[PDB]
Amino acid sequence: LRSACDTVDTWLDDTAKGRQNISPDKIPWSALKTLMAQSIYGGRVDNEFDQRLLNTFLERLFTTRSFDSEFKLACKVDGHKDIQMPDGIRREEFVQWVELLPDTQTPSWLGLPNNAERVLLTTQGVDMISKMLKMQ
Amino acid sequence: KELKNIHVCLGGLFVPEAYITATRQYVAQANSWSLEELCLEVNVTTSQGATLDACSFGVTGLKLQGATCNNNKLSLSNAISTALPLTQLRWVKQTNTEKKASVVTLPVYLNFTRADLIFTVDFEIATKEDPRSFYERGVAVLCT
Repeated sequence: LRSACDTVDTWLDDTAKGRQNISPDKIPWSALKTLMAQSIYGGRVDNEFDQRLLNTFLERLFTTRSFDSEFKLACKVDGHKDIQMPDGIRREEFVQWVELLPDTQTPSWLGLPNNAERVLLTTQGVDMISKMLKMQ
Repeated sequence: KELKNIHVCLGGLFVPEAYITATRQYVAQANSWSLEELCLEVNVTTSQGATLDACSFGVTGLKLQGATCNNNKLSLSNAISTALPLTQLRWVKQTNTEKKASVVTLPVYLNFTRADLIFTVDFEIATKEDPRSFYERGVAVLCT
């Protein structure tokens, strides 16, 4: 994450040469995506299908469309509702958006099927029973 | 010669990857081609015991994870594993015409741990299913 933050700052400063408002289409999306595809979060990947998955997220999230009003971070999490991109221009607006996220996270937030947590949740529930019983 | 006509459970084989290479080497030998010149076409049958072409091989026990196969057209599924009755692995001369904008390459792992890749299959998706959704949901094929 820190390396990705430095890369974002390095290339944004390179393009926006001391300016107040850089055009979204002038943001170096190719530089940011490739460096994260190959070096940052990419250097750990030793699997082509995991590499393709990493490329898929980077291609979806880092474009000029991310600055559109109706950008969609995730689609159809619960079948009907989905997560919208906040229309913020300042940091505090984004932090407010994060704090207003519901406590109803499902693996569909991650692009996974909602049944991915079924076995994992079931084991923990049995694990909680075993731990409670042991302390009795 | 009867080794070609017998259906094979890839999970049972000790080295399933070598069987994939052997079938690729078998077809290129008859047609005097190179192994790089053969691409793997996959056909899934409703029932086992179907007509086996000269350049085709029957494989049993493949399990589709996160999708269903219907008429060689994958659709996303909310089930965990879908059994593939009989998968025909057919080797054909490569024509390097790229993808088809509705084709997903699915990894075929040996078991549920997905620690060992055996080979890759190409399927055609159906409806408006985004191929990227197949990538994000971890759609794959298991040998056992």
